[PDB]
Amino acid sequence: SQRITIDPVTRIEGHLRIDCEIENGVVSKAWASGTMWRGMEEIVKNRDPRDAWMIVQRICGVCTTTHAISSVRAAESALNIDVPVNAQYIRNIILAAHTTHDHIVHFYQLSALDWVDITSALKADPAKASAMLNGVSTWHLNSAEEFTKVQNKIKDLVASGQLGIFANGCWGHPAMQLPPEVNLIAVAHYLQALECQRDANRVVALLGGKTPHIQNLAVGGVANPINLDGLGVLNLERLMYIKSFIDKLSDFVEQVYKVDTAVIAAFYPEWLERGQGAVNYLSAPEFPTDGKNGSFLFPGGYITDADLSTYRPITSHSDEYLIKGIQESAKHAWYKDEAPQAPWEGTTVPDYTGWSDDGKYSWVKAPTFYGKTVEVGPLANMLCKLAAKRESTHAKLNEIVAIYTKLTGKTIEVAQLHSTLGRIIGRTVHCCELQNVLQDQYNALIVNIGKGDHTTFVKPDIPATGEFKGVGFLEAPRGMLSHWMVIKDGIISNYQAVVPSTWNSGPRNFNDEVGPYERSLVGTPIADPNKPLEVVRTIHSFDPCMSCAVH
Amino acid sequence: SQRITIDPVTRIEGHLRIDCEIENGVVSKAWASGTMWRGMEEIVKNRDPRDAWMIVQRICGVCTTTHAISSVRAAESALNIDVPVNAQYIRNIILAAHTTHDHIVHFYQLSALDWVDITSALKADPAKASAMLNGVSTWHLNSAEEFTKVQNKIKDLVASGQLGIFANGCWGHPAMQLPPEVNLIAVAHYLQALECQRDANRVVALLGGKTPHIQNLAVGGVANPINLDGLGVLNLERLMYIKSFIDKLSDFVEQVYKVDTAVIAAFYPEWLERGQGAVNYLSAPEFPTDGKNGSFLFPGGYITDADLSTYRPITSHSDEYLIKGIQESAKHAWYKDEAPQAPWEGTTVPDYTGWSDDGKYSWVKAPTFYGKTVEVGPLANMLCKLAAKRESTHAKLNEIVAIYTKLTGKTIEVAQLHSTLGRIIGRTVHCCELQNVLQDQYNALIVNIGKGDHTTFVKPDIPATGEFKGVGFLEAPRGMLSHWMVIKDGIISNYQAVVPSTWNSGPRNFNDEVGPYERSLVGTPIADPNKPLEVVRTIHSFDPCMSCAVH
Amino acid sequence: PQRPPVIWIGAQECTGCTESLLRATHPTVENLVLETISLEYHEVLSAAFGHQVEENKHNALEKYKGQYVLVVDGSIPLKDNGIYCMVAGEPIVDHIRRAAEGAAAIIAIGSCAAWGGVAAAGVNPTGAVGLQEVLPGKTIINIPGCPPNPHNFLATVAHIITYGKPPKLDAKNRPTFAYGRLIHEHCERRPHFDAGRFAKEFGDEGHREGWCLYHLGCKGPETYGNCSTLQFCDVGGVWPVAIGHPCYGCNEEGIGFHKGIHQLAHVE
Amino acid sequence: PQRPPVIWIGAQECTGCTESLLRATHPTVENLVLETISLEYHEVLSAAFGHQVEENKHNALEKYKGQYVLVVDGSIPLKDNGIYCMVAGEPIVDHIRRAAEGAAAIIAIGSCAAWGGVAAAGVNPTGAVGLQEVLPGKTIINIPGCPPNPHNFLATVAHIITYGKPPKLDAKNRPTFAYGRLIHEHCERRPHFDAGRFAKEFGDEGHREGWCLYHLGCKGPETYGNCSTLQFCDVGGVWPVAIGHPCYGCNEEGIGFHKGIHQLAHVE
Ligand code: NFU
Ligand code: NFU
Ligand code: SF4
Ligand code: SF4
Ligand code: SF4
Ligand code: SF4
Ligand code: F3S
Ligand code: F3S
Ligand SMILES: [Mg+2]
Ligand SMILES: [Mg+2]
Repeated sequence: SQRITIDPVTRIEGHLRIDCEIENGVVSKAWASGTMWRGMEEIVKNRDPRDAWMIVQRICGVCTTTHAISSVRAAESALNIDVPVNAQYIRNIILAAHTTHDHIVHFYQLSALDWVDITSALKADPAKASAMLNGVSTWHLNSAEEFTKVQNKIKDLVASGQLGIFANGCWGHPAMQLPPEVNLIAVAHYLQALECQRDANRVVALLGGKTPHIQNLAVGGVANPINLDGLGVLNLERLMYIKSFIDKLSDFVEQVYKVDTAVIAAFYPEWLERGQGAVNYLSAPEFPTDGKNGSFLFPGGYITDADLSTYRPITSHSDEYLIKGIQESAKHAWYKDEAPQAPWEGTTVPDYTGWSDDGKYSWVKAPTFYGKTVEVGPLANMLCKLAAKRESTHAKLNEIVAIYTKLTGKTIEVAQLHSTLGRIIGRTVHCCELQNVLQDQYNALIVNIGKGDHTTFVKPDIPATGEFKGVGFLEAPRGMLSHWMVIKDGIISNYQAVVPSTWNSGPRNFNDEVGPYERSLVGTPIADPNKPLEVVRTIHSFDPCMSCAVH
Repeated sequence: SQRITIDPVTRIEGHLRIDCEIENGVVSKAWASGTMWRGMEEIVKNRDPRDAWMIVQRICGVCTTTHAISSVRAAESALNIDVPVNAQYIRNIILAAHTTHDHIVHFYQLSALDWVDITSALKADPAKASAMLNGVSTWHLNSAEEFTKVQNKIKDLVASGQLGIFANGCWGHPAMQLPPEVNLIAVAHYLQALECQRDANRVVALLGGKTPHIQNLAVGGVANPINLDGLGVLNLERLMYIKSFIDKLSDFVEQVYKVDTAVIAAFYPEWLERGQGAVNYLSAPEFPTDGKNGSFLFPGGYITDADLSTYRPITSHSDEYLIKGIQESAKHAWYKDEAPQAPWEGTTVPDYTGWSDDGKYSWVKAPTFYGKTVEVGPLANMLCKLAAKRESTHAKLNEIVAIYTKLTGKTIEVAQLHSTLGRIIGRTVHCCELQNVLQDQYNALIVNIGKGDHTTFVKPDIPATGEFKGVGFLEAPRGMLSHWMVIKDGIISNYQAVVPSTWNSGPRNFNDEVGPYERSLVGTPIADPNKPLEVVRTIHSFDPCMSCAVH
Repeated sequence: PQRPPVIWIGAQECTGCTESLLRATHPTVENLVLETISLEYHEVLSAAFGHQVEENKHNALEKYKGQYVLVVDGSIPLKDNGIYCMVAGEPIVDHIRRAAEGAAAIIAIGSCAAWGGVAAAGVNPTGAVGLQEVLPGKTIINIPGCPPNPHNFLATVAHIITYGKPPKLDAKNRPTFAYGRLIHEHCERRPHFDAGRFAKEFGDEGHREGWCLYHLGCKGPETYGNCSTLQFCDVGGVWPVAIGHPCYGCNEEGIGFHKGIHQLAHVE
Repeated sequence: PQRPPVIWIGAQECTGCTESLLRATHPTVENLVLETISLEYHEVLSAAFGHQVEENKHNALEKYKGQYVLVVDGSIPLKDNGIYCMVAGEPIVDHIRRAAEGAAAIIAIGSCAAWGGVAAAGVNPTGAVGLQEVLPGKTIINIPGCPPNPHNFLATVAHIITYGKPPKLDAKNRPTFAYGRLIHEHCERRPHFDAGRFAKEFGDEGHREGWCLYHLGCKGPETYGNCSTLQFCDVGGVWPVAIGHPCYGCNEEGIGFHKGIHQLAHVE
C-alpha cells in the first residue's frame, strides 16, 4: 500500500536506490536499482589483452586488487599460462591483506552506525563499559580510560554543533537496541579499526606499489623483482617490512572484530531470523598454491535448497560445471538484449527507458546459475566451507557462537545463518581465516626464495590470428567474481565482468525471480517509513558495491 | 676501608669506571674515571670552520644534534652571524624533539631496572596493578589486559632460559622496594616508552634528514629549503607530517613518564635525602626565538650555596660573566698541561700514566666556574627556572609533587630536590615543558612562513687573514654544553668542547675538590658490596655520557 | 572553534579517491573529520541515508553558503541528458552545478574528475567529461591521479584553511608542490636511463637490479606528479616504479587509459 | 624455542650505531631482543653491571662457542698498546680478539668499526683502525655509515638466521643489497644533475626547487649506499639530500671526515 524510496543508500560503494512496498508495516515487495553506468566492458574492448587489468581494476576502488587479479587470470586462462608459484604467493598476500582492510571497514565504517547510536554512547559509564568485556576479550585497548577519551571526542563533536558524517543518523530510533555502554564500546572499536585497516593496506602497498589500485600484476605473473641481494627491488629487508605489518593485524581481528560480531548478535537476536536472500549459494575456491593455477587454500562450491547436504564442490577455476551454468539477463535492466546470455557471448548495449515497476529499473544485469538465483559473498563462502567439513571454518564459527552463548545463554544453529546476522558472521569468519592465509603464504614465499626460485613472470605468447576464450574466477570480499575475455586476432573482441554485487543486487531475472537484495527485504518490519533503518540494515549485510554491480 | 670497582658501569653512554672506599657499610670516598679517549678536538683542527659540525656531532650518538648545533653556534659566534629566525625554529624543534626521545630512554631503558625488579613483576596480579592507577593517570594503556600481555612476555623470556640483556640484574636485591604490581606497571611503561621515543625521533628525522646524526645544519642557518609550493623540499605536506608526530608525544610524557616519576619517588623516599652533587649549579638559556641569537624560551643562570636567592640570571649566549668564568684542569686527568685553562687557550695533550688514587685517574678534564665545582643538567636547569619564578616550571613540579602527596601523604620541599630523585624529577619536568616548546615553535614557523619569510641561511664571510674566537652554548639533555672555536687565517687553530658530563663526571680539580659524581656517592649505603646497586642508582641519576665527557 | 565545512559529491567514481583518505597519516581520516574539517556531506561515510542525507546536503548548502570546499570525484556523464548517473532521481550534473554556486573553493580529486579519466577513455560510452567542462565559469583545482596520494588533496585543503587561499597552481590548475615536475625529471632510476641500463622483461637480470623501466613502457617522461618523491602510503620506497612496474601515466590526460602499458613514451 | 645468540662489544663508539636500533621498525628493538635474537651482552642495555656483566660475557662466550654473531661498533685504538680504550682494566682490542675466536659470524657495524671512521680521521690521535685490521684472516661483514640505516644491519643478521649464511658481499665485504651501487647511480636528483640545474647556496632558487646538490659538495658520486632508496626512519622521503643537504660520504673510506662538506666529489 505505502511506497517508499531510499535514494541514495549511504555507507555502501556507489549509487543504489531501494524501493519498497509496505503493507501492515512490513515490506511486501522490493526493487534494487543501480543508478550509475560507465561501460567499463566497452572501454576495455579492442585493446591488447595485457592492458585490460589496469583499465578494469578501476571498476572499483573499495574492492581494489580484485578486478586486476581476475583480469590477468582471464587472459592467463585464454592463453593457457601456468602462473609462476611466487606470483601466486604475492597475488594471494595482496588479496588476503586487501580483504582484511575491506571487511574491517565494512563492519565498522560502513555498517556499525545501523546498530549503534552515538547519542546513547554519550550517556554511557566508561567503567561499566570496560567491566562488561572482562573475560570476554583479551584486547589491550578496552580500558575505562580509553572509553573516556573516546566518549570525550564524541561529546566535543556534538557540542561543536557540527556533527558532519554523524548528523541526522537514526539516533533514538526504536530499532536501536544497544545499551549506552555497548554503544560506547562499538564507537571506541570504530576508531581503533581505522588503525588496523591502515596496517592491512601497508601490506598491500609494499607488494602492489600503492593502494588503492595496485600496479604490480602482469598477464604471466607479477612485476615484483625477487632478489634477496638486490638494492631497490624485493629483497629480504622489504620482505621483513611486509611481515612487520602482517603481524599487526591478528590481535584486532580476533580480540575486537570477532568479539563485536557476537556482541551485536547478542542484542539483535531477531536479525538471525530475517533477511534470507536465497536458497542457492555459489563461491569459487581461492588462493592457488601450485604452479598450475590450482591447489586452493580455500574451497568453493554450489549449495541448493538452503541444504548443506547438496554441496557440490568446485576445486578448479577450469571446472566446466561452473563455466557452463553462468548467464545474465537484461529483461528488467536498461540494456537492449533481454534473453539470458553466457558472458563470452554477452553484450552491454544501453537502453535507458526510465523506471518501470513491471519493466526495466536498474543498470545491474540479473545473473543466474543453471537458471537459478544465487547469493554470493562471505555467507556463501562460509556455507561452502562448512559443507566441505573444513575444520578451521567450523572452529572459527564456534568461537563466535561461544561468545554469543556466554552473553545470551542461547546458541546459533546453521538454519539461523541464512539471515542478515548470519551474513555478517560469515564475513567475520572470512576475515579471521584470512590471517592464517597471510602467515602461510608469507612463509611459503620465504621458503621458495630460499630454494633458489626467483621466477615471477612468464612472457605470454599472444597469437596474431585465431580466437581464444578465457575466464578468471576470484573469491572477492563480496563473493565470486568472473572476468570473461574473448581474444580475436591479438586484441579483445569481447569483455564481460560478472561481479558479486551483480549476483546479489540484480533485478528480476528472465523468469521474473527477484534477486537476493529484493528477496531479503520481504517481511522487514518498518517502525518509521520515512527512516527505514531496518531496510538499510539488511541491505548493508550484503556489503553492496554498485560500481562493481554495474561497471 | 673496603675498596670496590664497578667497571664497566652499564646503562650509560660510553666507558665509565667507578671506584668506592666503603667504611661501615657506607661509601666514604669515590673516583669517577672515563676510560676511552678519541681526541675529537684534535681531529677537527686545521679544517674550514664550516666542516666542524659534521665531525664533532660524532662526539656522541645518544645526544645526537647537541654537538652539531653547539658547533655551528660557535662558528656563528666567531663570525658575528645573526641566524635567520626560521633556522632557529627548525634547530629548536630538532633539539626539543631529540631531548624528548633522550629523557624517555634515560628514565626507562637506562635507569628503571635500578628501581624495578622484573622477577617480582612475574608475581603481580594485573587487575590490582591496573586498579591502583585509577584516578592517578588518564593513560589509555593501563588495563589489566595490557599488563597481562606484558607479564606473559616476561614469563616467556624467563621460560626460554635466555634472559640475555635481563640476565643476572639486581633481582631480589634488598634495596629493590616496589611491590610486584608496581614492578609490572613499570615494565609495561618501559615497552610503551619505546613507541613514544620512536615518534620523537620521526620529528627529528623529517627536519634533520635522519637520526642519529642530523644533516640539516650550516654555519649561517639550516639546509632545509622552505617552499610551501615546491616539490621535493620543505612544503606544507612535509610540515603537516612533522606536526602529526609532535602531536603523538604529549599524552605518554604527561600520563605515564610524569606519573611514574612520582610513583618511583613514593616507594624510595630516602633517595630524596642523598646524592647531592654540588652546591653550585649552571644552566644556559635555550631556544632562541629572534633574528639576533637571543629571546630564549628557557632562562638560564648560576646558583651558589644551594640557595636560590643567589640566582644570577644568564639571558644571553654572549654573557661575558659566563664566558670568562669557565676553565678546565687536567691535574688529575691523563693530559700534560695541569693548570686551569680557558677553553680558547685549551690544550689536549694525552699523558697516560695508568691509575693513581692521588694522581691522574681519568680522560675527563675537571671544569670550574670562577674556580668552583658546578653541577649541570636538568636539576640545574630546574633550580634556575624556579629561581627565575618561571610559573610553567613551578606548575609542572607541583603536578609531580601532588601525585607524590596523594600516594604518600608527605610533600617535597626545594631542599629535597638537591638529591638523586630531585635530579630525576628535574629531567621529568624538562621533558614535560619541552612538549609546549615543540607546539610553540611549530606554530611560530607556520605563522612566519605565512608572513612571506622563507629565509633559512646567511652566507658566512670567513676572512683569509686574522684571528676570530667563538663560543657556542647549548642546554643539552645532560646540561650546559659549550664549543670553543679559534679561527686563524680562515682555518680552525683551536677547538675545545666543555661537555655537561665533563662538569659532572670530572675528577678532582686543581685544588683537589671532587666532581659531582664523586661527591654524590659520599654517604651511599651498601647492603652488599659485591652488588653495589645503590652506587649505580646515584650515578645513573646524572645520565652519564662518557663519549661526551671525554671526546 | 568551528571547523571548515566540506561537501563531497561522487559522480561516475569507483570510490578509490575516497578510499585514498583511509591510507592518509597527516591527517588520518579520523583526525580529518573530527579535528581539521567538518565533512557535512559524504555518501560513503554518512550515518544518514535517503531523505535525511539529502536534508543534510540542503541544510549545509544554506548554512555554509560561501564557506564550504566542494570536492567532486568521478567523471560527469553528459550523454542522453545526464541519465548515466542519477542520485535521488536527478542527474548528478544538476547536484554539482547547484553545490558549485555557493562554494568558497572547488576541487576535482582524481583523474576522472580532473579530465574524465578511465570513464571517458576508448569510445567513452557515457560522454563522461571533467569537472572544469561542467563548471566553465569557475576556477577548479585539479588533483589528478587514479587515485592521487591523499596528501596531494589534504595539503591543498590545509593551505586553504591555514593561509586562506589555494596553493600555487600550474597552467592546468594542479598544485605545483605535487604536479610541478615530470616524474622522469625527479626519478631515482634516471642514472640507469642515462647509462642505457634497461629492464626489457619483468624477472630479467636488469629488472632484478632495479634498472630503468622505459622499455617496459614507463610513462614517467610525459607524466607530471610526485610519485617518485612523495610516493605512497608513507612507509618509504613505495611507488609503481620502485616495486618494479612502469608508470602508466594515470595522472596525465592522453597517457593513462589511452596508451598501452608496454607502448613506449615516444610512440603515439 | 631458542633464539640465536649475539654479543655486542663497543670500542671507540659514540653509541650512534646502538641508537640506530631504537629507530628500527622491522624489527623494532623490543621485537629484536625478545623474539629475533638473544642479546647475551650489550653494555648500553644490560641490567647487570661490573663483575656480574663481565660474568654474563664469559658465561655466553663458553656456552655459545662456535654459535654467536659478534658485533663491534667503534674504532679499535692500537697506539700505546691499546690504552685509549680500556674496559674492566684491559685494552678493548683484547676483549675483541677473545670474542672473535668463538664467533659464528663477525659484523663491523658503522664506519668506525668498518674502516676507522671519524675516530681515525686527521692526525688519528689514538691510532684507531677498523675491525678487519685487528682480525686479519677472519671474514668481517662491514655495514658502514655513521650510523647505517639499522635495517642494513638487521636484514644482514636476518639473512644469517633465515638462510643459514651471510648475504652476498662486494669486494669490501659490504652486503650488496645495501651497498651494491653508488648513491649517484640511483638518486632522484640525477635529472637536475644531467640538465645543469644545481643548488649553489642553501636557500637559493635552485635549492628551493629541489635541484641537484653536486655543487654544494654532494659525495653521492663517490659513495656506495642505499640512502636514496631505503632512506631513513621508514616515514618516507627522509635522507640528507631529500632534506636539502649534500651527502658527506659518511659510508665511504677517504670521503666522509676526510673531504670538506663543500669540496666537490670525483664523478666516474
Ligand atoms: N568485493 C568486491 Fe567488488 Ni567493489 C563487488 N561486488 C568485486 O569483485
Ligand atoms: N646531553 C648530552 Fe652529551 Ni652524549 C653529555 N654529557 C652533550 O652535550
Ligand atoms: S580517478 Fe581513479 S580512483 Fe578516482 S574515481 Fe576515477 S577511477 Fe576511481
Ligand atoms: S623508470 Fe621511468 S621515470 Fe624513471 S628514469 Fe626510467 S623512464 Fe624515467
Ligand atoms: S660509525 Fe658513526 S654513529 Fe657509529 S660509532 Fe662511529 S661515529 Fe658513532
Ligand atoms: S650529486 Fe648528489 S644530489 Fe646530485 S644527482 Fe648525484 S647523488 Fe644526487
Ligand atoms: S601510473 Fe599513476 S600513481 Fe604515479 S607512477 Fe604513474 S602517475
Ligand atoms: S652522508 Fe652518509 S647517511 Fe648516506 S647520504 Fe651520504 S652516505
Ligand atoms: Mg557485466
Ligand atoms: Mg674538552
